[PDB]
Amino acid sequence: SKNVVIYADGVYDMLHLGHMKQLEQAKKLFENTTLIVGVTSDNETKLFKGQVVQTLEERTETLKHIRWVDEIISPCPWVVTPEFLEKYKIDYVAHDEDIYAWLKRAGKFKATQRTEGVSTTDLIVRILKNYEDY
Amino acid sequence: SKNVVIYADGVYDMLHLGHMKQLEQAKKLFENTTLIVGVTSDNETKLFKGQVVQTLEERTETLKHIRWVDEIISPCPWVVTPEFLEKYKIDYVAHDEDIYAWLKRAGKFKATQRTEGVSTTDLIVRILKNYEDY
Ligand SMILES: NCc1ccc(N)nc1
Ligand SMILES: NCc1ccc(N)nc1
Repeated sequence: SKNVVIYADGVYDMLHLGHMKQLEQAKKLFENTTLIVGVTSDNETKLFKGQVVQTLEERTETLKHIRWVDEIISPCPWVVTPEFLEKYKIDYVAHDEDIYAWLKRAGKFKATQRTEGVSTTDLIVRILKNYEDY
Repeated sequence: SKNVVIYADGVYDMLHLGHMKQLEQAKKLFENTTLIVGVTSDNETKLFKGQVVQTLEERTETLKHIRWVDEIISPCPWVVTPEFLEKYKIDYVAHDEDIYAWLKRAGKFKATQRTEGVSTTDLIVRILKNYEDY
């Protein structure tokens, strides 16, 4: 019943049930937690991963309404470092290695799952069904 | 500092920042509240209002992750009645009259605002900008 600090980062563009379940899972890794959520910057996301619909301000403002989210770092650093974990006193990083090998060697890696098919892009397809024909 | 029970209902299809701000506003109408959120059924919504993308189960499961939501009635009745307020001991109904005249006569109506332009349908337009040309 000591409080465990969990860090989860991501883009969190067009937040959907998949993101929410993953956040829920991080929050509940232990009985008593503080879930810190990192939100990646627009430039770094675009340069290193892919396009983003929503600004950093929009993606962060949305996460503020999520029950599981206790603290937000926005923008977060694109790569997690041992110094960053010390600075914010982070006990574990939650993510669904090569990059993460050092986190697992330190015992600070907690896996979470993805929920496929519940995404924002998947919803528009359902709207189209009422039409897609000849 | 006595606890005030607030009821807000709606479709909550493809939940977005607009819905979240409105829920936040209901939750914070008084210092100490229980926010009950009613989620309208698929059939009644379709018959009386318009199309819906997500099932009742999907719309309800999403609201479960929202910080401001304390209790959910799913499905909720399509029309609020004085008997329903008694049954769930509801002090105020929060909504953004003809229909609601009786609620205001009873002192049980609290207005909230809408946030236009932050909707799910408005996000797809931004994606299209990268293309819309000749
Ligand atoms: N969603 C991918 C990703 C990339 C970098 C980072 N720091 N976090 C997440
Ligand atoms: N969103 C409109 C609406 C219709 C009926 C009801 N009970 N609540 C909301």
